Amino acid sequence: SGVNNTKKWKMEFDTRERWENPLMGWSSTADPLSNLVLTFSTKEDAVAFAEKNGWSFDVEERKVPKPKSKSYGANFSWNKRTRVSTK
Amino acid sequence: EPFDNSTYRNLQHHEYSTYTFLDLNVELSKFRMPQPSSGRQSPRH
Repeated sequence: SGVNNTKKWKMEFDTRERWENPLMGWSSTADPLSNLVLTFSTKEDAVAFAEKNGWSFDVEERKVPKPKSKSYGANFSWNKRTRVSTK
Repeated sequence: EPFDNSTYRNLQHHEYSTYTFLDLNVELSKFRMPQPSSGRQSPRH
């Protein structure tokens, strides 16, 4: 329930094929950009960086928790279903 | 009638039974007011 990793914008490349190494069964790759992950302060910085580097991008809007009305006294409601049967 | 602080006067609970309190409640249900209602039958309704 920690929110400290949802604060910066990320740039990740599309994942390519990983196969099994015939000798050891390791995960092989031929994708140089499989681990490349860039971090940005805003969406605009990320799109500018992607555009000047010529990378086609899709960017999705940041999803933040909506504000919620929390009331401890609702747990003991006189006539509402918010009353809890256990605590 | 005279002052009698030389005797206990709480000897009734010596003859109480397992159902004395609940029988007293049963006989008390006679004269009570109608309970209030929250509208529903239970919070799960």
